[PDB]
Amino acid sequence: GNRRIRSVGEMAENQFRVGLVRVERAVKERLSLGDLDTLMPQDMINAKPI
DNA sequence: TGCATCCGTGAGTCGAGGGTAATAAAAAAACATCATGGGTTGAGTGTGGTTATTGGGGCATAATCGATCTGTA
Repeated sequence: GNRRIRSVGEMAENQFRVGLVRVERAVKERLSLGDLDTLMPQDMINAKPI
């Protein structure tokens, strides 16, 4: 009753959360220092960490 | 003296894949350096050339058979 079964979906979602934390670490500065009008969301995100 | 605190320890052969990745700026000048290309050394490998021959065949100069008409009891 005190032990829990963690299956593949759970660790997959945990790793995805880590990837999104990595993304936010750069988006926090990208929004603060970047352009306000011509900035498209595509060019300011990075798919390598996830 | 009692307290927390830190520091080593803890098997053995074996196999199969075996490597993955958060990010970043451009100019200019200045200099170093290798890369190729063309030209002297030079270093070969290449190729004919005269002169030492030693078996072989040869012509001389000798030699040992093979066949028939004149001399002796």
